[PDB]
Amino acid sequence: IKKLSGGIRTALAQYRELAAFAQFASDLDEATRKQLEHGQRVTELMKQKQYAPYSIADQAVSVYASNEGYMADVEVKKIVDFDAALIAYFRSEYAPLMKQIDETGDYNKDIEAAIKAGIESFKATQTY
Amino acid sequence: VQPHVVTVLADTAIRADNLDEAAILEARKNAEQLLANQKSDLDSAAALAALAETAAQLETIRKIKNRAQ
Repeated sequence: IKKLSGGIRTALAQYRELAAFAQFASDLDEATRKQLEHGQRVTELMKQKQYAPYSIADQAVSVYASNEGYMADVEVKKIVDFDAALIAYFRSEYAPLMKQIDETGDYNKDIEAAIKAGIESFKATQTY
Repeated sequence: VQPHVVTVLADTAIRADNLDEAAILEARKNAEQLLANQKSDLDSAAALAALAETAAQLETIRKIKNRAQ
């Protein structure tokens, strides 16, 4: 989580830097528009329900998926459904990896590769 | 041309002190480009930042008019 939270921090800060011109999106730079887009995606991702706690593995998977840009091809809506579907899939078929992340909390090349493989397997061949 | 009136129409015309006029017209081009850029900058700076800054925060005061603390 320490390795992963930096992208969330910087994305939210960059989105915060342009609060005034949110209502003037017509007159803005394209790069500023992309920063607005990513900030909106992160802000939508940050939502959660009640009496539904997350283990560290779920947060790790969601944050890693957000950081590398896998969430940039969906609309602002359906983000919560995408997150829930991905988490359910990962818990449904990737039990050993989830247990290892929950009980240890380590981060190395093998763990990152396995997480990326699972996320890319979800990206296709599945529905929201 | 005719004996009583003389008129010549030209699409582009200017006093031909030389066989070329690009070196003279480029000054007008620079003036026009500079005026356009400065006008855009002035409009943006005067309106977009200032009006939004004024409209940024007004309700936190209106909502507390009847407060007695």
